[PDB]
Amino acid sequence: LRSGNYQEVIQIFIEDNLTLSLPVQFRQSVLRELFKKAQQGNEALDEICFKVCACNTVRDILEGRTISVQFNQLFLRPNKEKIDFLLEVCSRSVNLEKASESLKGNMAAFLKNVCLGLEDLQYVFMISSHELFITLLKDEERKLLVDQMRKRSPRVNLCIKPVTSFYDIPASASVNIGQLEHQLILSVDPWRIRQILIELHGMTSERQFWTVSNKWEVPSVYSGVILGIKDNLTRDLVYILMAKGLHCSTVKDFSHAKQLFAACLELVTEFSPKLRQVMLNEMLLLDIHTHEAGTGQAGERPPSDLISRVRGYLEMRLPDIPLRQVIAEECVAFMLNWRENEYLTLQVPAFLLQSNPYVKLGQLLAATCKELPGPKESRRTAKDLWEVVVQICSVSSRVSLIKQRESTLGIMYRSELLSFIKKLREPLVLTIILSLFVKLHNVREDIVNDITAEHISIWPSSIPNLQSVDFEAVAITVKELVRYTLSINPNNHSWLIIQADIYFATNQYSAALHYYLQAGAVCSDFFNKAVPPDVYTDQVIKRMIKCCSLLNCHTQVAILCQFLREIDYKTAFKSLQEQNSHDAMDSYYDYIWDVTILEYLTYLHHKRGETDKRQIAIKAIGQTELNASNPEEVLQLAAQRRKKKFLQAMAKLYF
Amino acid sequence: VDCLKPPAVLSQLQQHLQGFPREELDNMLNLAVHLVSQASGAGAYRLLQFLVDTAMPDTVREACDRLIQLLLLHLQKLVHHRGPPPRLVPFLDALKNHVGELCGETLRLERKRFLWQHQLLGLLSVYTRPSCGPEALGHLLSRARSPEELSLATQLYAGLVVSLSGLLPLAFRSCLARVHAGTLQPPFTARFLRNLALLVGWEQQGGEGPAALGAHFGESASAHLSDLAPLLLHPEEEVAEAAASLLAICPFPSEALSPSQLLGLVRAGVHRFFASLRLHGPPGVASACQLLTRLSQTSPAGLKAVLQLLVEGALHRGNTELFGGQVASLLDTNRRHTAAVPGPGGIWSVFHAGVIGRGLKPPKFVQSRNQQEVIYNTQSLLSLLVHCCSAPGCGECWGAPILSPEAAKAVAVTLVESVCPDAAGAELAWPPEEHARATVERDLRIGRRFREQPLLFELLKLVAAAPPALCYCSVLLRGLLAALLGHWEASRHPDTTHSPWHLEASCTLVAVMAEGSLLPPALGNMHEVFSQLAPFEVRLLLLSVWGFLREHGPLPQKFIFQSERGRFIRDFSREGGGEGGPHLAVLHSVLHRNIDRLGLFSGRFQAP
Amino acid sequence: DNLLCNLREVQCLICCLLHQMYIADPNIAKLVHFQGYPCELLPLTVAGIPSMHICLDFIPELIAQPELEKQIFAIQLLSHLCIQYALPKSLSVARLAVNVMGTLLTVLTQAKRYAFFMPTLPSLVSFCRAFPPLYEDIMSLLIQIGQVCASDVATQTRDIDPIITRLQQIKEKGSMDPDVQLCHCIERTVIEIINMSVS
Amino acid sequence: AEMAPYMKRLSRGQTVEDLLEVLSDIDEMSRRRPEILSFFSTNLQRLMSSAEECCRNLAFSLALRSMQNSPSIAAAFLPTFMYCLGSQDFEVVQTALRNLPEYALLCQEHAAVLLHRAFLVGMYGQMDPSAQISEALRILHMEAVM
Repeated sequence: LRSGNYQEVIQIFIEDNLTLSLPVQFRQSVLRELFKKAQQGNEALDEICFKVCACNTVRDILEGRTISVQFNQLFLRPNKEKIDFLLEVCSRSVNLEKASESLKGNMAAFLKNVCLGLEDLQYVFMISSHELFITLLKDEERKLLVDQMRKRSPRVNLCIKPVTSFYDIPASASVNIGQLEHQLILSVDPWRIRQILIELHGMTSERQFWTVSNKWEVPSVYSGVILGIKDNLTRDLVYILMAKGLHCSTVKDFSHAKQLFAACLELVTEFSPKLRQVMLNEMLLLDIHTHEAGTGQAGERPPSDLISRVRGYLEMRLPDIPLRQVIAEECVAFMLNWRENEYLTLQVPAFLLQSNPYVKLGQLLAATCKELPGPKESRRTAKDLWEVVVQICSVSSRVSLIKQRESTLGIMYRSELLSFIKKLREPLVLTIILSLFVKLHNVREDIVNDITAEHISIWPSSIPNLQSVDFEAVAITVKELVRYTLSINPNNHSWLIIQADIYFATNQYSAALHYYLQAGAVCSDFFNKAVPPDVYTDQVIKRMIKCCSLLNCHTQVAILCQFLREIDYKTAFKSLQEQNSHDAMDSYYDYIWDVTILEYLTYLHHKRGETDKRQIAIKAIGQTELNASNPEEVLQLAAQRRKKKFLQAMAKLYF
Repeated sequence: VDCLKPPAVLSQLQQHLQGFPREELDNMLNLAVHLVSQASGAGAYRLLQFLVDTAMPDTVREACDRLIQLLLLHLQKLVHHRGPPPRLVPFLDALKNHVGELCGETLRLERKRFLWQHQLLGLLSVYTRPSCGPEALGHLLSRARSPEELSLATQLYAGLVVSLSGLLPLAFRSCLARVHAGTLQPPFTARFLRNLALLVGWEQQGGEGPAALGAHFGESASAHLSDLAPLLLHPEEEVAEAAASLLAICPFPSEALSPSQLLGLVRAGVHRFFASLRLHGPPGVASACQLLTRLSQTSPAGLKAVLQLLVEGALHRGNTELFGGQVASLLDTNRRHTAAVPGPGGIWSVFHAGVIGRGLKPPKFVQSRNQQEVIYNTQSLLSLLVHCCSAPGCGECWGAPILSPEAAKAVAVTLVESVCPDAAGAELAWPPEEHARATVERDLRIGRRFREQPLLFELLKLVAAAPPALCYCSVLLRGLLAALLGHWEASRHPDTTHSPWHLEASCTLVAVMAEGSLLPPALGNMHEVFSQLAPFEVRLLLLSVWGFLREHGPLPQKFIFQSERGRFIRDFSREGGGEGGPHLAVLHSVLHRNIDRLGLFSGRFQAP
Repeated sequence: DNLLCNLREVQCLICCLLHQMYIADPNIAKLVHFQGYPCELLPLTVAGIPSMHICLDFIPELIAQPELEKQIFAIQLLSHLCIQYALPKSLSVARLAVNVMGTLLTVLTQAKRYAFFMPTLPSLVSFCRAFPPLYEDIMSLLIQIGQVCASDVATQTRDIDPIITRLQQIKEKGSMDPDVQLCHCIERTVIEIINMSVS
Repeated sequence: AEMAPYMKRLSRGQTVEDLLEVLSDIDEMSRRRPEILSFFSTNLQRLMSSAEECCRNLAFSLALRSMQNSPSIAAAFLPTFMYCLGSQDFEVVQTALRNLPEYALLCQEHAAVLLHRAFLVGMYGQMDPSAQISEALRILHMEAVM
């Protein structure tokens, strides 16, 4: 080691594994110094560190001691060299002819357990083929082990080709036509679809095979223009490409949908500009879906060509082309999701704002989003968006906005508004929408329990024509909106707090506690850290206190009362007086660090003759950790660890 | 139905009357298929059954084959046409209720019948407006055993996806609803979970087949993780292991998991880990290990949750034994009252004044398991913890991944909480060694827990593998050192080997704090000579260790992150006394005093 | 067999004698039940000794004792008597027993809760069998005990963690935690109450 | 065929408005003709898990009406009812508890496991189903086992 002849150290260690002459602690110290040297520098020592670690591991195995942490660390990334060297050391150090059954069993078990620890299967087999492994293990147990490691990652072969009783038995023309229709239904490749339809129009006469499946559906806006094609084969081919591509897009089979739509676009370019533009719209919608389902939900930006195509579709104003409003919805959602606020708020033509309500809504959302640091125009845009939404969420003066869908006053229907937001995934936009709907939900009455939100201040505090607003529809809408947003990001603590607040206003306190604890768990890595005060404010803590009181978990109320900036003794003392507690009571006294609460508990149990619980409380007071005149850091740490333990107990209890 | 036995003898008569020309026979066949399609209302399943049995006089069987083919084609046209009112097919309306039996029949894998029954299942699923496709898929998944039978379900999905949508979420929801109710008994439950795991793994086995199918089994199963985690706790071990195999490979939802979902998954996972480690030993732990590794990788919250729950379960009263942890009365009394002597005055009094306590104490016999199985249970647990703690990830083939000091810090803080929750003196800075006389009860508790649970030392060296993390275990190290110092002060033997555990604990302690770079190499090697020393000498050496830690302190700010290897480094030379020369003087004097036995060990304590 | 043996004859003879002694002096019956005896003999003595209807008189006094064992014995004895003599006085004493159980559910600590409720929870099945009017009170008490014990389970780490099971079927039949054991006992007694009332 | 378009609307209903209106229509014609609810059973089964109070309550009422008319098909509702009791959505659990005694008397062979599940979710949850369990148990006992 002084001379750096590390290979000789490895050879001495391998030889010593047979004799056990060297001290174990000496070998461990040598390995530790080698690891220290490797960490300081000299990356060539990584080989040496592994080699001596493997030697020490083999020695410890033969001596019947635990495998080191460094061995498992080095076997996180197994290689050919590591495993073959380990097997070489094992074979050199075993000495089977001399070795006892004890050492043989130890080495056998060690190889068995190293085999279990290999994710890769080639390494398992190459250890299995080793002579030492075969000699030490019985063929039965070796076979069993390789069976287990093979079924760990079992390659499975499955038939993807659908069943087909496709045989000319008999060879009648009707049977041929029917099985061709079956093939057409099953087929998805446009070329084979064209072949099948060519053959079908071959042996038939004006059959109009677009009718072959009732499940082939096309939007009615396109049915008239498609069925107007003159040639029966071309009309049928266009209809089948339409239906199959739309269905594939529905079931997220986007590559096949792309093939079908590309074939249809190629076909209609010959003789139809209207169908060509329809095909262009369908390819644009399909491309949006591909991006949002593929490279989307990961943060990578879309290519500029798709953005330009979206803008081109938005700004085109051809009147003859039959247009589906869903494509415009998806385009506005695409722009909003990818933070194209500048285009929406500046570059949109005015006729699109006047005609399409979704584009107007997108412009409003983008404007109120980008203007948030600047309160001047943000306020104006907030009022505009508020007006638009309250018009959408109001009825014309019995009428219910949900039952009478058409009864709205806004630019479009409330259901349309909901379905548009369900296309939006951008966190800030959803935060804005949720803040607006929470503000709207709060002002129905002078309710004490008002739900909060991130941007509740920018909305106006007044409404013209209050009575027109159907607040039942507002409550339904905000519930769906909260559920959708949590389905987008379940770990958004603000939305979790909004959900908890909703559940609290509805007087279902178990769910409210569930979502409040979830919000706290998000911000603190399951309470391993302190929950931030901005999350667990005094108001949130008071709402959890009321949730616990209403569930008759009164000791939990007493514990939670300590979480406030100023500990609320009034509520704690009132709740501890209760005798219908539905929690563990005295099992929760370990989470009390305030000596005043424990003094009250002792007095209360003495007053009631509950001497056992009184002695538990007195023991709780008598902890030197809880002494009120201790240094403030010790008391803070005691409070913090009790906080963490109590909150994790509540987490386990409520979820 | 009444005409099922007559044909068995009347088939010859039927063929005899079937001498009509080919055109008339074909017209009769068309009329027959139309009639059976448009009329069969109640016993149509029995009709289909005996028809298939007669299809499998060879001419009768061939006629049955052609009729079945024509009927399949006619039903195909009947279901798929005109698109708009729906069309009524009484045959299929009769067959909907027999969907389970039909699924069972095609699952027997005959040479030619199963194809017809499968095609009929596809047609029936398309025909039914509340489509029985999800139900049929669920039946096939819950009943199939071999991949050949699972191919029936894949083929059915392939045939139905061209027309229907949403089959797999509905199938999984129905199957799981049946599972969580009393229905779908554990055989079929385990079959369903195994088949679903097979499909998910097949999908992740990214060949051309999954791409062609476009089923998204993993995506669909990812929606039902809350319905799958409780199955890990299922009493039937087949269900639990099938659930573990499915969850190990099932992708998590696209964005993330809610904290409730994450915690439920982690808790079920660690319970499954310990239960299957107890039951099957290390080989039955791979699925739970993989699931917990993925959960650790999901987010830092998931990492902290899985680490703390894993070690807390390991140190729990249950599962300690896995890791070498510790742990006619009046009639007879009347018999014993038979007076040996007549008594002082003919009246007998009992000899004793009473009984102390509740009589004799029970012996409290101890039990110890195999040491080899303890070693390899510890190996499985420690490999899982290393996988959870390791950074992602030829990249220096002879080297190893770096263990995350944040994961190791999580392990350290939960270790401290488990062992010494009452951390009043929890400063990382070490106090004067006189303070050890104030916290004697705490230190003895720590020492007793280290004695009872040998796993604690393994976890301590795991923590010490990541350098800055062992700083946070300072309270446990201090308490164990104080306990050992008290033991060596109170020791009356002249040799240290008479206290084998305390010698082993002192050696392991000095080795861990050297490996954690809380001690320099010189003071990190004294454990090699502990076994050759008297108790007061080893006590003096450990007091030198305490003095060094007073001077320098196990403070994580002393650790400098080295971006070259991505590891924290404690360089004692910059500390100004890193060699511990005042604390090395005691060690050198101890060597010199026992030079007769510690001469050859002088090389281990050289200055450079 | 448990019925056709010399042991059954001896039990009948002893029951006859004890019937005679209790008739001669009911204070002896009171003293014997304040001393208590193994609960395995409770159905035997209640069925075989007609004098035990007088035990309903001093059961309210026995319940008031500070010893936990005496209260446990009083509860079990009352359950067996209620199975035997279903009378309005029996119903009133059963109501008193359920009220006492609910009262000391909030007086006993965790260890005392385990010790008191493990033997006395099967007795609640008998009160349900004898008195359907007690269904509301007994189910409410069972819900309270189950919620308390679930909280206690959540307090500490557990080897089983019945909170996350949450959906088990009828788990028909070790050194486990007291809290998970008590949770399982609550589940089992609720199952027995339901099965009796549905079969 | 007469209620086939209604059922197609019911299956394809994504918004609360479409589902609510088709459910109200089906409610009307089932009050007129209870026998038709057999054609809707799967769809309304799926709708009892819906996270919308009006839709869920309407689906529950229609399912209970259908089972009242034809008690043989009550067992077909057991997995969805138990799923509703076992759902993570708390409002779904409360709705299922609200309708618990009626379904208990409609099933009566799986009422044991149904009430056991109700007690379990009331126990490890923080709700108090003692009233519903007690009423169901009382009426079922006095109807079935004395």
